[PDB]
Amino acid sequence: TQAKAKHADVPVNLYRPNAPFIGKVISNEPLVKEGGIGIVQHIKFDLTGGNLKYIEGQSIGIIPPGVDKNGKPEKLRLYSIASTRHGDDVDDKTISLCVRQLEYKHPESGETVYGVCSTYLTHIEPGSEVKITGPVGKEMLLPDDPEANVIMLATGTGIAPMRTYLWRMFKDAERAANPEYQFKGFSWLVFGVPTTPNILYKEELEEIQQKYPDNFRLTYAISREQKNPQGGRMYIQDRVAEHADQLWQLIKNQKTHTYICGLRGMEEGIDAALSAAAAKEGVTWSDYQKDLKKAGRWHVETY
Ligand SMILES: Cc1cc2nc3c(=O)[nH]c(=O)nc-3n(C[C@H](O)[C@H](O)[C@H](O)COP(=O)(O)OP(=O)(O)OC[C@H]3O[C@@H](n4cnc5c(N)ncnc54)[C@H](O)[C@@H]3O)c2cc1C
Repeated sequence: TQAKAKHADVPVNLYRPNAPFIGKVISNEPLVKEGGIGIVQHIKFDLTGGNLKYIEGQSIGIIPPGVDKNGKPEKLRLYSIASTRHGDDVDDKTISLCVRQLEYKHPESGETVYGVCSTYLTHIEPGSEVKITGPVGKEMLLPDDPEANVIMLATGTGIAPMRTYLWRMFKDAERAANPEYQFKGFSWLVFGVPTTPNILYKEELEEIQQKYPDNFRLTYAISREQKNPQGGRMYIQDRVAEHADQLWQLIKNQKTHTYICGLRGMEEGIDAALSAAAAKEGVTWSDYQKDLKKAGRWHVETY
């Protein structure tokens, strides 16, 4: 557990469930604006007093307090790290998460059911101690290649690892802190949310787009405000279909990396769109994609 640093460049499992790192909540800020749907909080934790180090694209576990319905201790839940390795204040002292409160239906006994860890995290007060494990994950890592093209397909909290890439790529303080990574490639974020007030980190994403118009393109798929051509609500798969030929042309570049993150269910529609585009040039997308995965250029993390 605490002895867990005898390997690689990528930090993994510095802390494990049997002896987690006890961090303190610094802040818990709301990301969904009035008129939006649900509760998504940006939570920042203090890492001082421990040796938790991490990089962009990784996740950490949070062990919530309490026991389940069988009286057994609650197990950890994984959350994509929402901050760069340097933390939101670029001081190498914190870590942030983007947590949506899970809440649902009646055909699952009772009435409104609240997710255990997500409700715990979203209502947590500053100063509270939290059990943190990790980091974990080697599937959503960003290439060190500054000339890479990075396609990001995200829905909801799937924006979390995207925020770590984008901040590392475009924030002034990040560029001053990472001399070795001066991004000059092209990044395209297609972000699906139900409403405008639900666009997590809207002000900052749009700020990046304004400062870097040739290096970053921002595309939204807002279901309660936009309709696709078939008359249905606009989802991320619809924007992908809309730009399938373009996305396929970018994917053909040897330097292109594609990242997919969010709730499970988005993948099938994205593949269908890219398959139709790939087919025009006599390529079977399912086969091409396996090669991309093997080459480490197709990154997916859905849950
Ligand atoms: C790698 C990874 C990264 C993740 N990153 C994030 C992140 O950045 N942000 C974030 O918010 N979450 C993230 N998640 C999901 C997160 O780990 C927890 O699953 C989620 O927060 C819910 O946990 P809970 O403790 O709130 O719910 P639980 O109390 O554990 O309830 C979960 C159970 O409720 C059920 N369920 C789920 N949705 C519904 C629904 N609408 N209808 C019916 N039943 C349902 C299932 O039985 C599920 O097992 C990530 C998951 C993984 C695996």
